[PDB]
Amino acid sequence: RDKRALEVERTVSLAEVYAGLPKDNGPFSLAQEIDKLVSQGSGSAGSG
Amino acid sequence: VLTAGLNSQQANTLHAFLDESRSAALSTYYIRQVAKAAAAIKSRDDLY
Amino acid sequence: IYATPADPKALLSAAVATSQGGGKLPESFMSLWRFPHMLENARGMVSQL
Repeated sequence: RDKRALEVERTVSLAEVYAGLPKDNGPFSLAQEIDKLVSQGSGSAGSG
Repeated sequence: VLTAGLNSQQANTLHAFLDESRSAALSTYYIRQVAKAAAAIKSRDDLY
Repeated sequence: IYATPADPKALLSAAVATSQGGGKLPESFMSLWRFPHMLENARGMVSQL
């Protein structure tokens, strides 16, 4: 059953995911939300 | 009128708050005034 | 369109292996392992036998 599998790679930007969320999921700029969350004692960004 | 003016993120934050606050209050009331003696509920954990 | 003819010398050794008996001489797996490796495994397998 052992077969050589196709060995593949993929590079993922999370900034692309967050900026890419459907409007109802709260898309956001990752670097900017981080600065706000770090400067604030708490918070969140995006959803789900 | 005031909760109606909230950012949806704030609105969700509000609800999280109110819900945690309300169960503490209602759980307490229930145990002292509503619960039947037969259900030996002494604390919020027994209520669970 | 036209298949390359099977090499008759191999057809013969296959025909012989079948006529020699045994019968259950199954198609081997299109193996990823080279001979030296498989040889060591087969050897350990037989020494257990």
